Amino acid sequence: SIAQARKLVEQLKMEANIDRIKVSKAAADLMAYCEAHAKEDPLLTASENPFR
Amino acid sequence: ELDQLRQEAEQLKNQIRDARKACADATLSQITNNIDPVGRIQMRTRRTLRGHLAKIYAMHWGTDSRLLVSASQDGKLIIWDSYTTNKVHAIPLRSSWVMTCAYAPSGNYVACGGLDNICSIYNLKTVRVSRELAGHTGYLSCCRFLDDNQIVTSSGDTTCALWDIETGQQTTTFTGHTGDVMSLSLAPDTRLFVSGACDASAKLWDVREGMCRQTFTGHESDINAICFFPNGNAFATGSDDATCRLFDLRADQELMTYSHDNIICGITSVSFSKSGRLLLAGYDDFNCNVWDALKADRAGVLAGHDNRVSCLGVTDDGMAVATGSWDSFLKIWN
Amino acid sequence: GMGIVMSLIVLAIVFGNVLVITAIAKFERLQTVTNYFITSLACADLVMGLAVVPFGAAHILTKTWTFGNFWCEFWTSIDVLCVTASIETLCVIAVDRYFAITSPFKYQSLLTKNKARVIILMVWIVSGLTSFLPIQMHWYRATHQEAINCYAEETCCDFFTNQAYAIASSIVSFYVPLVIMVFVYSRVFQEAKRQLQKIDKSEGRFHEHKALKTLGIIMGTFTLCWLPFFIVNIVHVIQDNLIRKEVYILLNWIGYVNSGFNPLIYCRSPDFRIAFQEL
Amino acid sequence: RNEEKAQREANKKIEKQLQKDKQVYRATHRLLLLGAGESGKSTIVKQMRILIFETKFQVDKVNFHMFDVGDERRKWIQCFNDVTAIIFVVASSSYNMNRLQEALNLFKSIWNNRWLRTISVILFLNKQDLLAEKVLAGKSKIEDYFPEFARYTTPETPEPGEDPRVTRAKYFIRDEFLRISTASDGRHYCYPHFTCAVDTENIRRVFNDCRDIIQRMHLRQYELL
Ligand SMILES: Nc1nc2c(ncn2[C@@H]2O[C@H](COP(=O)(O)OP(=O)(O)OP(=O)(O)O)[C@@H](O)[C@H]2O)c(=O)[nH]1
Ligand SMILES: CN[C@@H]1CCc2c(ccc(O)c2O)[C@H]1O
Repeated sequence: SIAQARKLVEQLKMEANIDRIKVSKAAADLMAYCEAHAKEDPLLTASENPFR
Repeated sequence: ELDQLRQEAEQLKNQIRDARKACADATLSQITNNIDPVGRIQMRTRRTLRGHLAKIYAMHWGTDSRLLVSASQDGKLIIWDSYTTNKVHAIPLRSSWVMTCAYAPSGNYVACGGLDNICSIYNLKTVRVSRELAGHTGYLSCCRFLDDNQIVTSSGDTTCALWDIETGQQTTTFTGHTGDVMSLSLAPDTRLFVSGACDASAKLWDVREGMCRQTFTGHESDINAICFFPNGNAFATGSDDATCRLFDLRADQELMTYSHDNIICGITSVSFSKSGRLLLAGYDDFNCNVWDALKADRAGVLAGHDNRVSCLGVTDDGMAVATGSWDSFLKIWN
Repeated sequence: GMGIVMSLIVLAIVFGNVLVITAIAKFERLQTVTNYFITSLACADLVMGLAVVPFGAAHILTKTWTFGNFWCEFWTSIDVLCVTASIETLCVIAVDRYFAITSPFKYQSLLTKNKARVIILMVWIVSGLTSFLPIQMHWYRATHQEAINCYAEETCCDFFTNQAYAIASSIVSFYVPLVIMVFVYSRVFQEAKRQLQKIDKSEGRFHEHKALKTLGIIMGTFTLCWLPFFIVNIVHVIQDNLIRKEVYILLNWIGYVNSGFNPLIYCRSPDFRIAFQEL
Repeated sequence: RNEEKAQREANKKIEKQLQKDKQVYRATHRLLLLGAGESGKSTIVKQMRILIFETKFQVDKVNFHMFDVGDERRKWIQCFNDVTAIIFVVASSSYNMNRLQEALNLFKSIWNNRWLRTISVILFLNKQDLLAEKVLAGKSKIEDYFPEFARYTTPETPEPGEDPRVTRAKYFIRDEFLRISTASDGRHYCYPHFTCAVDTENIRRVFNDCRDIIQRMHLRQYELL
């Protein structure tokens, strides 16, 4: 399967060339999102329960 | 020439690892250390659904947060009503083996597939078979309605395809996996989707382009379930090693692992909450557990099932969570 | 002295029965068509232990009945009903086991959750027909001087019975549900012995007391508990001045002891062990 | 207010249908047919067709249902943990074409599966006449392929007319499977058989064993065996 190897070789180069950022920024964004949308989670935090 | 080409790929595989390690500025545990814990969480069952003759393999909440569908080995699809715990429909199946089900966003179609290499689509508001999709050479594992006219599904022949309901012919085929494909999830904008194969690897696909973009290989065993973060830039996977890992699309690398020394059982379902703070995961220990997304601290146990849990889902409005077990029982937690 | 023993017996009778009853209700898995007979037996045994044992112990301790004649007649009727209903349930269980073992392909069709309720109602009605109708009415009344003398007095009411009732009640309660048990268990033992021989011939080159132990325990406990009483019952009525009253009371009380052994025999499954530990 | 009444009526109809279907679901028995390649399962089934691909057959007013197995590793086998029995078909005469060793490995893998702990196996040893033809006046010998055949002796029910050699070969082949079946429980057993593809008596072979399996399960349930 020389061809199978060729297909594998091309994909890695495409995977290799991409733009990436530091994990600190992503962690900060996730924490900010969780903090901002933490006031609208009925499971996490009693106006009505439809099941009541 | 195959050997030398394989060696070049190994050098490329190395080139990435170095790039991935270069961006590891700080672990997520270090960043989130002073965050106050969510505290103990207690949940009690509110409804119990009876009427299924055999074990339950899959379910899918409706878009209105009221109706849901379930599948069992008896060859019957039942559409429930959570508010009044009464049944609405009962659809017999030609094949007695089923492994997945789905509910349309418009609330008009319900699809299911199983051991037979056929995906069947039913028309709720007309109940008879509307179309049958064929072409897969392996058993189906999951299927999600991308829209009201096209469906994306994954089979056991290491391929994923996008179908057209009106025509009945494949549009795009995704290849690259080595082991069987077990589950998938869709992004909110229906532009990208991820899949978890049996070769301990999850990939990110492009629906329009039809070509793979990224690959993650943190796990070392089979992957049974996958979920997707509400923000749209993260996802979590569950494997047979009692470990849950939260990956990231932009950084391209793992950010935390969820594991405990007292569990050696596999994981069958993973789902998020509305805010993404809680990561609910199912186990083979006849119960369920609740993790913390940003602290990896257990904060609740959801027990009450006499057999293994195989289904899990959270409503769009985040009002309740439902579990399916092999004991032919459905429960509603809140 | 004997009060402590009576209290311990009452506690042992009550605790096991209530524990068994609570467990079946608590767990859906425990509930089964074959478990309806067990819980019916547990309910009957609980009623017997909470009705006849304490009053009988009090009467034998104080040696003087301090209640009315109607109350002790009702007590006797309740005792007869419970004793009669505590054996036919065992017979029904044996028949169910026979059908399950010797008819594997037709077990599901023959037994249904709807038929179990019908059988339980029928057996309870049969037990109550011979325990309330002939005793609330005066068909069982004797004729000799001592019997009527005690009947007239409001302080004594002992069991004096005539030949017809003493024979009919014994035949209905004990002797009939015994031959069925013998035949059923003989057939089950034969089938078990046959199945074991086939395994030995196939795997003998590479490589039966359990059935005897189980059948021996099951038959022996019941036979030893309830055999002598239902013999002296006929004996002292055929001929008088042969069986002392104290011997009769002692044998009857020994028969009551069988109450505390049914949970220890018919609830030994691992599922019951898992259920009991949780509660 | 009529919506609640309509929903209740629909629920009552659905429960009535489910109660009707419960009896027919409980009556039938499910079997799984699983055999290696070139074994001859097609000859066994269609010849027994007179009465995934599914077949329904009836024996003495008993409903039987059988499923075939339409690769290297099986993850779909988890769904078959509630079947009554598993039918295994292997070619006995293919000891030199090794295929027999692969069949032994497959049987060992199936026996020790986590989800098939309490599932019995019915063994059909197919192609009986080809094995006899090979062994009689045959240059090929089992000794070269199987070294353990040298120190094997005949176990003291032969049909008439068969040379000691065919009996020794058949019983050696059966023992190679019985060893794997026996050492690893008493919760489940194996039922060896000798069946030519044309055999018309194979249908009764299943019914008799299913009955034995159910009887043994019931006996072990009440702690009598
Ligand atoms: N003499 C003899 N020939 C047999 C026997 N079983 C099968 N054959 C022959 O060998 C052929 C191969 O078996 P088939 O029934 O075609 O099935 P298969 O080729 O094994 O294919 P699968 O069933 O899918 O494994 C048959 O069609 C017969 O001609 C047997 O027991 N004896
Ligand atoms: C008061 N004790 C009674 C007296 C006679 C009797 C008993 C039980 C079953 C019968 O068939 C009887 O005739 C005893 O429990």
